[PDB]
Amino acid sequence: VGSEAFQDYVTDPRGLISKKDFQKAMDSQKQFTGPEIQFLLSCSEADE
Amino acid sequence: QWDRLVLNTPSFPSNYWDKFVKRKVLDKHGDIFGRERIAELLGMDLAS
Repeated sequence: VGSEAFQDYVTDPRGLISKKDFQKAMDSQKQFTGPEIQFLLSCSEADE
Repeated sequence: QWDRLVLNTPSFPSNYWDKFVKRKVLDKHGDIFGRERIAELLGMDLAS
């Protein structure tokens, strides 16, 4: 999150990030596998 | 501050034994800070 590539994937003006954008950004960092990616998606707040 | 001129030049590692330092940097820090940013900084063409 502190890294700047994640800031690249962030695009909404009010902060925040779409779940799909989160998935592909955290996949591009290539540090988490698929299960951990889905687990982070689950642990996210996932506001409507 | 002066070394920034030579990063994006196509002939950076001349009079130096290896010529793949650009590719090693891209493979090392590319996936954290951004592969496209690495290409822009190092004067690299990803397809080429």
